[PDB]
Amino acid sequence: EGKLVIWINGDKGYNGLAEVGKKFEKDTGIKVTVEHPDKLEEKFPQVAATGDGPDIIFWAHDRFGGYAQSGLLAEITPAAAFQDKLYPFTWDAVRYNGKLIAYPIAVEALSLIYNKDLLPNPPKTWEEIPALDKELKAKGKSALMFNLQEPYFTWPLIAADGGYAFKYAAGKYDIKDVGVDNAGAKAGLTFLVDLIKNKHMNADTDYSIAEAAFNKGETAMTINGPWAWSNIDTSAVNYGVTVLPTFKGQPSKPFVGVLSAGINAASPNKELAKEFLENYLLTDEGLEAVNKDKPLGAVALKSYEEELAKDPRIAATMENAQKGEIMPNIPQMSAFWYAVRTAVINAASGRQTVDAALAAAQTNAAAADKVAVMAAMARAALEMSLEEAAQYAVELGAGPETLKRIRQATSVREVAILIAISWYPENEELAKKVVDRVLLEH
Repeated sequence: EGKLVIWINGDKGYNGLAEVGKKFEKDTGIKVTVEHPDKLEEKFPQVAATGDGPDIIFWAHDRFGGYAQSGLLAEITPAAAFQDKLYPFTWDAVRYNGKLIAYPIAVEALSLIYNKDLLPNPPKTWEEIPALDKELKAKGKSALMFNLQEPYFTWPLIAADGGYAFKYAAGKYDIKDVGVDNAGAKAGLTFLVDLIKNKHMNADTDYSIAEAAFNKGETAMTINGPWAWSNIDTSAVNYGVTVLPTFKGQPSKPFVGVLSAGINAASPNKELAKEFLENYLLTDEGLEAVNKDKPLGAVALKSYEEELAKDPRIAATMENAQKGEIMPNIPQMSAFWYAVRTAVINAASGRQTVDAALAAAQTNAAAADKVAVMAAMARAALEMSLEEAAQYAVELGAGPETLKRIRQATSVREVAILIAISWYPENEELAKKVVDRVLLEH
């Protein structure tokens, strides 16, 4: 009750943070203890409400939505002048249900990485890349390889011309306003698919393949974040990082990850934690102390960010971050990530058109909650026998009509579909797709 316990992941500068805490206690008499236990993101919701939980937790802002939803984080109330010390968009990442629930610390986003020896002038448009790839193919190399399997990496292009996950307005997300289906998203994914059809990229390329190719000097560009820089530092590739190419004259919009510090709603040192975070850590001195231990990348503090941005790599990370889309912190993002992923993997390989792929991912993401209910039911029911699944229908309060259909059903798959439709009779084919998805995974 007179100490601060701070949890931060092992891959961060926890020792520099501890040096901030020793400066703290030299000024204050309040001892500060920085720990870095494994799985702290999973441990915190289990220990927070009760004793032995940390006063301050550092993690990417997207988990803090879950913490705040369950009441584990204090609402923080920084004065106007302190808020104006950080970039305004970074405060939008630590907003949950109209209330601020963390301090922004660091900012992370994808950038365009390029081999200065192969390509001292990287293209500013995606439209340039086909001819550039044609030119470099005559020399035995390719223009651009990045991970096409994960929608995090392909979303910058897809979103460029107008796509988005959920609409953010007035500090809130509208879970029914999804931008996976609009004209801009379609145009970006169409351009990607065309890059593949013309053999400027391979639909099979994943993270390890892209990183191996770029780090061995086989391709002139990749798309990646600061977490990869160290592997390039050891690779003997003279590389730079810069703003991502534009598409139809609009910036690519990568997702933004904001390392944030929350205050445990059960901490008895909330005022001490506020004083440590505001008066000691979020200063040039404290952020530099953390940064010298392990680099923060781009930083939410304006004064310190403009000192860091003398490195063009950090300046690029921050520029892409300001042109991008804050990662929504809401649980419906789950349905986004699966759906969009399927979509682009199906469009890149020619199994669905882009129109059909994105139409499916749009209906899924707009119906995130119904999908979660149907998929949880399906996961349960598909492990039962036909008889047990029928009894399960009875225990779920199924009406007599669907009960009669269910006793006529010949397989547990059919029963799961009938249950899902008894709950959501207006989305038959979505129910079929969800049950078949769960079947595919087991």
